[PDB]
Amino acid sequence: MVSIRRSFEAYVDDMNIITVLIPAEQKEIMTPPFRLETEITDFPLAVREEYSLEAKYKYVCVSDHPVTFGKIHCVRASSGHKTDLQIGAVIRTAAFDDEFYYDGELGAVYTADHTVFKVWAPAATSAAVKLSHPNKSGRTFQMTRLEKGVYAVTVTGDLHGYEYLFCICNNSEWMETVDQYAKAVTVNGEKGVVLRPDQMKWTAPLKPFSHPVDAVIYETHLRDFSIHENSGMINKGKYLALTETDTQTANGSSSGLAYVKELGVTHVELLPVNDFAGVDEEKPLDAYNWGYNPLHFFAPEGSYASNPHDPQTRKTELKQMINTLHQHGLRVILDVVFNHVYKRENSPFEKTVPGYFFRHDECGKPSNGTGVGNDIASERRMARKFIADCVVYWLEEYNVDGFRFDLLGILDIDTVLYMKEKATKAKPGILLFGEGWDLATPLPHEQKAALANAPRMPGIGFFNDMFRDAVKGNTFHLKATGFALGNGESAQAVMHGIAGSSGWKALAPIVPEPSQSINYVESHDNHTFWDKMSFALPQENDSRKRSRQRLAVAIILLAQGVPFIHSGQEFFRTKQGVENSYQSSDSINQLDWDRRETFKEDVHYIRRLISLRKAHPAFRLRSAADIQRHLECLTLKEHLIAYRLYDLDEVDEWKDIIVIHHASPDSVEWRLPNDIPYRLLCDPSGFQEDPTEIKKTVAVNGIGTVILYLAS
Ligand SMILES: OC[C@H]1O[C@@H]2O[C@H]3[C@H](O)[C@@H](O)[C@@H](O[C@H]4[C@H](O)[C@@H](O)[C@@H](O[C@H]5[C@H](O)[C@@H](O)[C@@H](O[C@H]6[C@H](O)[C@@H](O)[C@@H](O[C@H]7[C@H](O)[C@@H](O)[C@@H](O[C@H]1[C@H](O)[C@H]2O)O[C@@H]7CO)O[C@@H]6CO)O[C@@H]5CO)O[C@@H]4CO)O[C@@H]3CO
Ligand SMILES: [Ca+2]
Repeated sequence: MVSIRRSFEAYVDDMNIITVLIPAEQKEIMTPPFRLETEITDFPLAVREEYSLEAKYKYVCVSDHPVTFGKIHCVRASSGHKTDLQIGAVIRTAAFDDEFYYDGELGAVYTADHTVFKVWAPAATSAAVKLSHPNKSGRTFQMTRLEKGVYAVTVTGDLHGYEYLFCICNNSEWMETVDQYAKAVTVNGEKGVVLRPDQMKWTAPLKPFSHPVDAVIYETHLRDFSIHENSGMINKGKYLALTETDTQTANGSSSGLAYVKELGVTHVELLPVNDFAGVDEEKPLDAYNWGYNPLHFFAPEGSYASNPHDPQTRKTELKQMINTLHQHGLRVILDVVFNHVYKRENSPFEKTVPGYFFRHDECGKPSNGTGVGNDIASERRMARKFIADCVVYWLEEYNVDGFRFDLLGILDIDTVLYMKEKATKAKPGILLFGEGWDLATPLPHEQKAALANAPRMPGIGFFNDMFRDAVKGNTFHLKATGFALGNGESAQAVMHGIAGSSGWKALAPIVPEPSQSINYVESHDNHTFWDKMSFALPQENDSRKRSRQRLAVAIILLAQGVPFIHSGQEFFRTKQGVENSYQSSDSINQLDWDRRETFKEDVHYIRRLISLRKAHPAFRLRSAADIQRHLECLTLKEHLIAYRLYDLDEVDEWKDIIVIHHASPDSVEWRLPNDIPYRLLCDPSGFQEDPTEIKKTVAVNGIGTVILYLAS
């Protein structure tokens, strides 16, 4: 780790304060008065304070005129020595932000005639764009500094297909980096690429989605979803797999697009499709990764494309996949990672404006609330601009229908509300939700976009961890059990979740409205419900485990709120006991289409539960007030919960609906709240083809759900 030889050090830690560090053994030589020099500049520096450090003597100096960025500055000691004025913590100040905030567009602005290149590098002193092209002439042009610390250069000619990089000079060190706003990149994202608009046409217009509680989210990874040999899809592990119609397994069961459509899901949530690190796009089968290692936020991941070498190909295919899903009435949700980047030190952010895009602790070191190395400082104005810019771009360029914010809690509320405004204006009805876990990131608690602040973020949903653990059992204790696994201690919390988690008697609200409660019992994180239950219930047979998992599904799917289903959950997806499969092999992560065949009947139960929810608005009340007015608990025991939806005049096709969840293998009788004859729609055996009529009482045999309804 070599470096530029310097007499001593000097940094701009604030708009008008320069910190001078002098090596210990030079303390009596390199001494005050110090002066700031530049072009015509040469002013005095007042010493506000001075004190010794481990191996240096420090001076906190003050300048009369605020430092002017973009020009190389020199600080001179009385001894005559000099050093270049480097960048300090000044970059993270509100004053710096307000002085250089730029509201225009950044990146490569293409025209067949010419391309304008723009990059925000306020603390830099020089910048250039580096152009290269497969077997063609490479050229590097100096860029000019305009207002708001923006560097630009216009290159005449058609730059389509041209690769580009930015060279940014900070603290006299030039760094090469990919444009933060790169909309196309080379294999493995080594360089950005300029491409003319692909003229993609969206031919499947969708009306704005009605309301969150009307959705059914299906979480899937593009590789997992079709990589299995028996998947029935040609483009295994690629964007195009989901475009294949009427595919089926070897035995003839539905698979792929046809399958997802058949299940009745409304939104397909995809794990990260922006370019990420972790899979060598040159040898994709050699490694696996969920994709939570952000490299380029504005470009698609290359391992999911048929050809990662051709810049345009991945864009074409992701857009086709999305358009096709839309043709078949399916919407798309993008998992986005604006809480951190892969390898902060070599990131486009850090190489362009050192120390600006990442939060630091009170000691000046990069914070690590995300737990993976760095926290993007969303509150910095150009960061907020970036996240908002990115969200609107994926909506406009890729026509998606919503976003799942990975570690939403790391983002600040103002940024979230700022992007929400722009996002909903660009696409009414889109879903916006995420994991608002409270994390140790340097932000006042009321500013975190966490669950605890849900009241200030209307229109934003949160994964309901309370409802999740209430049903399944604590996810951080293998043996911990939930209601569905037989623990009566969580029955009340479960009832609360069934009511939308917007307040239940002595229980404080989890979220203000049900549209903000993302209800689920499984996701890509942690053990699958099946493996979790398997650890907590070591002595239970497969048949009973299956009834319990189907039971958890009924609870979630018949609960007020927004149902969320992990891909494969419908058929007891197992990961061989692996808790965190972020980099595990395909044998571990693949969607097992063989298992989907084996348990096609169970899958069918989930399908009927979804159809039930869709056919009856009683399960989809839009407000905590309506719920308070149509939902009531009739029984709450350790293994038995019964609730009913009433006064469904012009709400539901049915007059009254009773749902009973039983979490024990024994048999029991349950008295209805009246003597009117009801229809037995479902029981532990599953939905009944021709609903028989029962009266006053009903048998609840074993683990499962019994549904009764009264037509009007
Ligand atoms: O950080 C190490 C941690 O990493 C992995 O867990 C991830 C997880 O995959 C993410 O989903 C997310 O989790 C969220 C939860 O979803 C959310 O509910 C909440 O979690 C709270 C729990 O609900 C609550 O019960 C309690 O958890 C206790 C827990 O019962 C204790 O057992 C103990 O947990 C320790 C784990 O046993 C240990 O493995 C490790 O955790 C790993 C985890 O295994 C891995 O899958 O360390 C923890 C130490 O805390 O203590 C906790 C807390 O007292 O409280 C939590 C806190 O809200 O929030 C989390 C995120 O904070 O993120 C985790 C973290 O990476
Ligand atoms: Ca990649």
